[PDB]
Amino acid sequence: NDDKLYRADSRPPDEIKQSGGLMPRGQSEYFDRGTQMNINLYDHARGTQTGFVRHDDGYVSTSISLRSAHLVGQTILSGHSTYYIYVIATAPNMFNVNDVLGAYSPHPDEQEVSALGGIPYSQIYGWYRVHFGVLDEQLHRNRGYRDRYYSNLDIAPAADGYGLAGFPPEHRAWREEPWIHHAPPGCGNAPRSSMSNTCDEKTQSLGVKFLDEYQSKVKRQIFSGYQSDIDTHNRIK
Amino acid sequence: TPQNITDLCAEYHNTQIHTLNDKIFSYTESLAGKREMAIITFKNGATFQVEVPGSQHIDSQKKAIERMKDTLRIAYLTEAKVEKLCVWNNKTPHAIAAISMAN
Amino acid sequence: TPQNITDLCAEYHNTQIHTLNDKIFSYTESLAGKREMAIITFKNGATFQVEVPGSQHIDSQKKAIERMKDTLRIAYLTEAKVEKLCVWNNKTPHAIAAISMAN
Amino acid sequence: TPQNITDLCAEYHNTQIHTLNDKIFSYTESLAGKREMAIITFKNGATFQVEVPGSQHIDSQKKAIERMKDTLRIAYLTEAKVEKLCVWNNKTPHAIAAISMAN
Amino acid sequence: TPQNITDLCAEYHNTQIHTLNDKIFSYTESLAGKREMAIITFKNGATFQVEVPGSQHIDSQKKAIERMKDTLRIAYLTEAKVEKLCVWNNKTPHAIAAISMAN
Amino acid sequence: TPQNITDLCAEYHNTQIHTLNDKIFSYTESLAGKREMAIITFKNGATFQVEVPGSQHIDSQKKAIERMKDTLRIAYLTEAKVEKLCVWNNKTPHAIAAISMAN
Ligand SMILES: OC[C@H]1O[C@@H](O)[C@H](O)[C@@H](O)[C@H]1O
Ligand SMILES: OC[C@H]1O[C@@H](O)[C@H](O)[C@@H](O)[C@H]1O
Ligand SMILES: OC[C@H]1O[C@@H](O)[C@H](O)[C@@H](O)[C@H]1O
Ligand SMILES: OC[C@H]1O[C@@H](O)[C@H](O)[C@@H](O)[C@H]1O
Ligand SMILES: OC[C@H]1O[C@@H](O)[C@H](O)[C@@H](O)[C@H]1O
Ligand SMILES: OC[C@H]1O[C@@H](O)[C@H](O)[C@@H](O)[C@H]1O
Ligand code: NA
Ligand code: NA
Repeated sequence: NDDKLYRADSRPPDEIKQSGGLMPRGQSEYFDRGTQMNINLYDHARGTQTGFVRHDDGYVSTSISLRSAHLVGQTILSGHSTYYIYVIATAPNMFNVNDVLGAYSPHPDEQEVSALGGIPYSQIYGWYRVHFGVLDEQLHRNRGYRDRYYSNLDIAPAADGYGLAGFPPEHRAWREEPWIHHAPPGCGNAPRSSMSNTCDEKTQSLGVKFLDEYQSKVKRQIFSGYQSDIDTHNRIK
Repeated sequence: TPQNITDLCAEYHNTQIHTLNDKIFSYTESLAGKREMAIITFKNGATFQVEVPGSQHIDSQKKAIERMKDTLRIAYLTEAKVEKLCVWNNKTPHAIAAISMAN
Repeated sequence: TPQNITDLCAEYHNTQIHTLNDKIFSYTESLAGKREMAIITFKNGATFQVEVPGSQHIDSQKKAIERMKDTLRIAYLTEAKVEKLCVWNNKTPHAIAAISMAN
Repeated sequence: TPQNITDLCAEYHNTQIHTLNDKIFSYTESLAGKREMAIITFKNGATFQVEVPGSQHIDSQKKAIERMKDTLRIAYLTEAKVEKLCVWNNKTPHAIAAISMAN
Repeated sequence: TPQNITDLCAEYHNTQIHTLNDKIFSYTESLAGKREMAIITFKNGATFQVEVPGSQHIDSQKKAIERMKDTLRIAYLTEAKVEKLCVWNNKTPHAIAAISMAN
Repeated sequence: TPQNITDLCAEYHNTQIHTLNDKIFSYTESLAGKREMAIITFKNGATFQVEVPGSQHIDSQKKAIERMKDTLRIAYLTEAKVEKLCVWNNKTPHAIAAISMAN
């Protein structure tokens, strides 16, 4: 559906465009491989929100309303005389943190939805300028956005997120439902969970695979658009 | 002069409208001799061709056949929703005469 | 030599500007004989054609007609905002002479 | 008239289907004289060519060869999953006759 | 043989370089007779044309004019940063001879 | 028949391979008379041309030159990683004969 998410951010639109979207900490451009960064949802969600809205450990966090994100912006981005609230389409690169982390979601209060790999430019509907706390209610539409594509998508089911949850191996989550049935190798009661680092590795590789497959979908939509000008008749006469 | 695909389709003998309101499920393309054509399917199983250029086409159609094959390829790849096809139904599979995309 | 679409439009009899400032709602394409054309609509219901090549076109227009059909297809698929159309208004639907797109 | 690539492939001597269900790993393109061709590989090591136009091609194939090289380039860049290739297996590497892509 | 647009521009009388380092703000395209041309603008107000094919063009330029109009359209739509234009400055608006794009 | 760009390149005396494994940094395109050509650079400073069509090209190369210019434009815009170029090294800048792309 055409549900939107929202994120206060200090990085302006020109930088977003150069980076090809809203990037996790450490990532320069969206179409970088996942091996660049640590991809771990548990780690992402535990991060302190001091200076920036959570974007560590391979995910970028969003709020579920304009009001939520503005409020968060006034808490966190107190200090920037201008920041922006990015309006963001729902798509299956996006996980509901509280559903996936469940009873172990460290900030259940904040009802955060987080994007694995960051948010590609095409998935950004637009942005509001915030000058000295004052939202300007004139939205700037992003010409890179594709309404027909993203309106057809929703966030990921929690079931798609359990295996990527990213608890350390010794954590009791891997030994309880629902996660036990989605546990990576080496996590939970798989032999040598405490000694092996097999858990944290499979977590990483399952994360990188997910981003790979998702990057393929983005490329296919955007870069097909870019090639829809081709006329074969010109060249064959 | 027709203002939509339905009006256009009604001008021709042996044509029909299919309403699909869905993206193309599969795209096939051939350069084999005498079979230089395209085939598309929808998930409901409906199957359509762009005909091999032949003596049933006038010269002005030749460029448009090539255009249509372009359109279908890129429609497939962008997962564009096809609204309606106008097809000649005296061919198997049905031969595309026009396409409309919305939504 | 015109520096914008409005100045261009004013050089021709039987033309007018439509200001749309919107993406194309629907794109239609035909390879049927004598109807090798394209039709676009906007959500407000406005409807436009690229004319079938004919004797009202000089030779240099033929390539530009093909280009325009390309432009509209890719405009539709990228959801590009169209600013203005210059159209001949002695045709139904109105026939595109020029398009402008702006940030 | 075939309704899918498998039926199409079966109409020709010296052809076979490869089922890949994978994106193209590499795309190569040449304008060197007598080697105006394209080569693609998949990660499993399979390698395919679009043949240099030659006397084994009829005139109607010439445009389709050009189209196929377009299709492979775009497929490569969009990371589209290729379902099946129909190839002539009396060439090394195997020569593409048809391609199919499916959701 | 020039290795960049600046060196290329210097080979021609009545040319100059504009450095823009910005995306195209507007793209206009016309198929009206005797005005089969393109116009682009930048946000700073600078305005450029691709000339109507004419007797000042040699035959080898004809294909390149068509290519240039393609390039500008796709540059506009992808919001690609244009680095420099080489233009003839004995035309109004200035006529594009070459374009360069860089990150 | 070569199965990769390296084998292809080795069939010609005046050619060599460059290994770049990088996206194109800049793309330049010209319609100026006698310089209807394209130039690309990489961030390491390497510079390559697609030659102006000339009498050193056979007829089958003409279409491939046009294809190559297409490929480079779209490669630039999609930031596709170029693996290797095969180039003629009796020109300055070196003239592209083939390109290979893999991630
Ligand atoms: O000329 C053959 C075709 O080549 C494409 O790359 C271009 O974008 C089209 O507009 C058409 O010109
Ligand atoms: O123009 C193409 C059409 O030509 C008709 O004469 C024929 O009956 C149709 O089946 C279709 O082939
Ligand atoms: O150049 C195309 C135009 O030609 C005119 O003569 C005609 O009155 C217009 O309706 C349009 O067809
Ligand atoms: O149409 C082209 C085909 O022609 C066949 O005769 C040949 O066996 C194939 O290798 C392929 O070249
Ligand atoms: O070839 C294109 C150029 O041709 C020249 O003769 C003319 O002075 C320029 O203004 C431009 O038209
Ligand atoms: O086929 C193209 C090549 O032709 C050769 O004769 C020449 O040495 C090269 O510079 C290149 O132009
Ligand atoms: Na959505
Ligand atoms: Na060599």
